[PDB]
Amino acid sequence: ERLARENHSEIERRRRNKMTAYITELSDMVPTALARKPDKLTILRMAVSHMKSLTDQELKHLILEAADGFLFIVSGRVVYVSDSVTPVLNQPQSEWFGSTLYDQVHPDDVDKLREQLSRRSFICRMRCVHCTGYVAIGRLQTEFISRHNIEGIFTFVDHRCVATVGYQPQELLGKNIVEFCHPEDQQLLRDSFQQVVKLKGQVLSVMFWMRTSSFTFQNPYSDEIEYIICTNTNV
Amino acid sequence: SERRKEKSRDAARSRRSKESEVFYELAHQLPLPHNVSSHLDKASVMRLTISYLRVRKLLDCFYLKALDGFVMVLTDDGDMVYISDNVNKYMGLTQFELTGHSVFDFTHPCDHEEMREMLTTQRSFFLRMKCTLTRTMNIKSATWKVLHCTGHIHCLVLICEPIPHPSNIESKTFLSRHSLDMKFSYCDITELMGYEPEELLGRSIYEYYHALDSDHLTKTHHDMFTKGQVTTGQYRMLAKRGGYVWVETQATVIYNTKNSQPQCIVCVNYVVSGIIQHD
DNA sequence: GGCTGCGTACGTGCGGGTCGT
DNA sequence: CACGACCCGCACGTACGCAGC
Repeated sequence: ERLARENHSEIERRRRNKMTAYITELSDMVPTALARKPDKLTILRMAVSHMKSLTDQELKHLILEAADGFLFIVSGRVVYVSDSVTPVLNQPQSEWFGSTLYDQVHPDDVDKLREQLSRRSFICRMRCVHCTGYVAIGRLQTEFISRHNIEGIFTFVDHRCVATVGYQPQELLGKNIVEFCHPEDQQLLRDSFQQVVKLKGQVLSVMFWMRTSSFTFQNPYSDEIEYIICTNTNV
Repeated sequence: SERRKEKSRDAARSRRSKESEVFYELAHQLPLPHNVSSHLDKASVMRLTISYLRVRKLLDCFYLKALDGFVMVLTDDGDMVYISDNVNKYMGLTQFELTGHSVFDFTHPCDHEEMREMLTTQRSFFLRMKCTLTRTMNIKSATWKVLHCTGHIHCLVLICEPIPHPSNIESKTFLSRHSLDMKFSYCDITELMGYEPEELLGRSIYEYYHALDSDHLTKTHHDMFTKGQVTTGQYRMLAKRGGYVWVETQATVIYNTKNSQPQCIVCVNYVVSGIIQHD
């Protein structure tokens, strides 16, 4: 019984005080700036007096500044487009106006748009894009990597390696990196890979002279390794 | 003392009279169709008045239509001071329920910090509202829902789209199914890519990923596990003989309804680009 | 110190609401 | 479609503190 009573007092306190915080927020939100803090009644009178001073296009603006996209009413012949298409893909009413949209998609991405015209949503490519509708709208989203094995054997590379040192992936893909190491410090990289496996998910920079920041990657859920990421670059 | 008491009672009565007066009168002054205006709480009146005030201060039907999801407007404090009408189709809640008070009040805890750091110019992030829709229902019997948000600031403005839960699915796109650590289980593929479900099946999808993106993919995967669903960026995924292809994916988590237990994974994988660089 | 208007609080009984079973 | 179960907005009365013919 007492419980319900003091919980009543507490909760009503919170409600009152939140109505007073609403009252202050509203008090400063409205223009009548005054010397200092009128009573709540007068504050309200001024609120409604102000509020007597009285939409879709603002919403349009909002969407534009929220997506960086545009609108288009189509058939594949188009019949209308948003002007805001210009700060997006340029080409305003040039390859649009009344043109078929097909003459604006990537020449390869036409039959997918064909298979999607028997709600409606899809993703398309356009001349320099996610799009939804029923008419629709469209909006927009020296060093090289190397993936290895637990014992150093490669798995993946980045092509600009050929710019860095001058080699081609396939004559490295599958081979071993310790086979590429100058006999001097073949052990060093070995030690390095003796460490990254133990250094759970943390970097390790070694000097083969080519720097490289090798570190292990464990499967995010099961947190067990399957490869070592080693960005190597020259110096 | 009793005269001051009776006159205190009566004068205070006058006070409350003009109070309720100015409240329902402020309700009449709203943009709301009176069918709902004077019908609601005065504290609510405070909320939405404040909101619409800072709304019209901070500034055909074609547009909002084709959109998916709804409109969200915040300030530095987080008073979500605008919500588009279309909200009803999602969440289950209505605009008027939630137009101009806290955003953390309706987003799952253990998620607010994202909001925090994202009130610190282009922003793409996933949020955790509370759907009450399954038709509309009541709160606390309602549950957590996810929303991909793309937006910019000025006083923040956001587009919040919903995801396609494979409990309600639906030549460009192919589906896939995997374990938790992502070893395949069920697939469709060759046409656009190369390999076969027979050839792959049990293989870490991180292997057939590009290293340049696998960072973003692991970030959106930690998302996946920590959150509910996801819609990634644009994968540069490998082919059997070819180089990379621009790929998009809307994946989901399968919770075995038997005590909602993390069981399986399913990805709805879109494809964008053709196989670049054959040799 | 008297007594007043005057205003903002805290406490609470009561009508109308909604959830569980 | 009920009934007490409760939770809640909104009255309501009364309290404490400011000012001042």
